[PDB]
Amino acid sequence: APDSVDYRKKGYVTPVKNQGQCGSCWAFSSVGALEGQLKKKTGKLLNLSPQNLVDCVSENDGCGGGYMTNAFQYVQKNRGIDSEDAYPYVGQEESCMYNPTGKAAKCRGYREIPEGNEKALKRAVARVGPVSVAIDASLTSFQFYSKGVYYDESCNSDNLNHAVLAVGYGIQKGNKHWIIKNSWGENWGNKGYILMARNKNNACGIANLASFPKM
Amino acid sequence: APDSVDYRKKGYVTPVKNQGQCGSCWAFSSVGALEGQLKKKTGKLLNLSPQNLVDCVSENDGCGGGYMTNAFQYVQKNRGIDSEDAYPYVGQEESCMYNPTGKAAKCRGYREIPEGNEKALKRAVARVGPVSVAIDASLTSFQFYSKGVYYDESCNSDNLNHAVLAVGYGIQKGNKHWIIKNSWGENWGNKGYILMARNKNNACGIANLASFPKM
Ligand SMILES: *C(=C)CNC(=O)[C@H](CC(C)C)N[C@@H](c1ccc(-c2ccc(S(C)(=O)=O)cc2)cc1)C(F)(F)F
Ligand SMILES: *C(=C)CNC(=O)[C@H](CC(C)C)N[C@@H](c1ccc(-c2ccc(S(C)(=O)=O)cc2)cc1)C(F)(F)F
Ligand SMILES: [Ca+2]
Ligand SMILES: [Cl-]
Ligand SMILES: [Cl-]
Repeated sequence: APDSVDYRKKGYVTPVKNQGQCGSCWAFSSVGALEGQLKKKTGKLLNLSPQNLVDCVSENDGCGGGYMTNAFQYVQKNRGIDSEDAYPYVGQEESCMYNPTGKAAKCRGYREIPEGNEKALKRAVARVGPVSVAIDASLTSFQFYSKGVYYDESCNSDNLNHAVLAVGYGIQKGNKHWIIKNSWGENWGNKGYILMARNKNNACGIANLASFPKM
Repeated sequence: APDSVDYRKKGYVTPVKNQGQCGSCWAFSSVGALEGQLKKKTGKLLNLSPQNLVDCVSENDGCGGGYMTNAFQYVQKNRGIDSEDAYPYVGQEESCMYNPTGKAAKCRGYREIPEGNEKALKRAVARVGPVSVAIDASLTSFQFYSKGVYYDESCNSDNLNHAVLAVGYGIQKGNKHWIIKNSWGENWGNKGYILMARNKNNACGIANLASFPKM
């Protein structure tokens, strides 16, 4: 695979969003990955609806949390997901108001990356586009991350608690990284982004629960 | 729906198992629901493999716990689940060893019972067959149950932690119940079974995360 990949340069990534007070990271991560595959397959970049997933993926717990795999499975079973424009983000779980008329993307399944394999995750990002990942974002250092290749000895590879999107990889000042899009608004981190350490023993559990949707 | 039903009498329930020191209750629960539908579809009762689920259902956590819907989705995506004889129970998680030659049943999706709805669980047990259900099995009273209709007010319907199989319902001396098959061996409770309070405000959360497979 190439030495560096950055899908923001290819126009596969929408602006950084802000989940606000809802534990909907899983929904933003899932929509990011679907947006990337829709740009790859059609040429068009569009914002899809995280609210649609928050209110309608009965396997997840809405603002209480959830997994990206369950979201891809709902879009597949549902035969579609709405655009953000047809089903806006409000930040609170409400009843399911899916509108078929506004469906803007579909899902034919998902693929998972081999557990804990960052070489396999690198190949996937290069071959597919953005991939949904889970990580330990619990440490205070992550929360107050600012710039640089994030790395902290404390990170627990098996306390996965947040969902984000890997949109590329590379190296900065000698340190290999993953380019991660968060859902904490543009004021967090590096304009909403964080470079997390790569090939540093699966730092933060970045390659433990990575998946992407099929289209 | 009839007043009373018991699938044990119709030949739809296999013998009681023992999960051992592995938190695979979800797998036993999932396979029990699949066994019931297989019997109804083919007229044959046989043991399906919970181990195939523990080892292969990547959405769950093996012996660490899981959900039943993930299990039915795996059998759907994989085009099959193996018999017990083709994939025996070992009680520890191991790598996937699914064998297509040993396939004993298929699944075309699942249906979830609406949350907290005992009347809907009741209808499903009557017209579909055994249903997988989740409950709070954390109290000492549940652990030590021997006979009668189990009812306890400190059972927290918001603390679901164990998965079992609703194989019927009825009434015992004016107490309506649910006939439940557990995965704690043939000595726990009443030969492996517990009668749990029915129509008593969703006791133990019996109707909070119930579902069954389509075949
Ligand atoms: C995002 C801001 C919050 N983090 C998560 O949602 C996180 C993401 C993972 C690690 C990719 N997942 C959390 C989580 C919380 C609740 C649930 C959940 C799923 C189903 C049900 S149910 C079947 O009873 O309706 C209840 C709760 C799953 C995942 C985490 F706790 F971190 F695991
Ligand atoms: C049975 C003896 C143990 N109980 C359960 O498995 C229980 C059953 C429900 C209430 C029907 N579910 C537990 C559970 C524990 C862990 C997980 C889980 C799923 C996926 C992952 S992952 C995505 O990181 O691979 C981690 C953990 C699900 C369910 C319970 F905690 F009770 F919810
Ligand atoms: Ca699922
Ligand atoms: Cl590399
Ligand atoms: Cl009744």
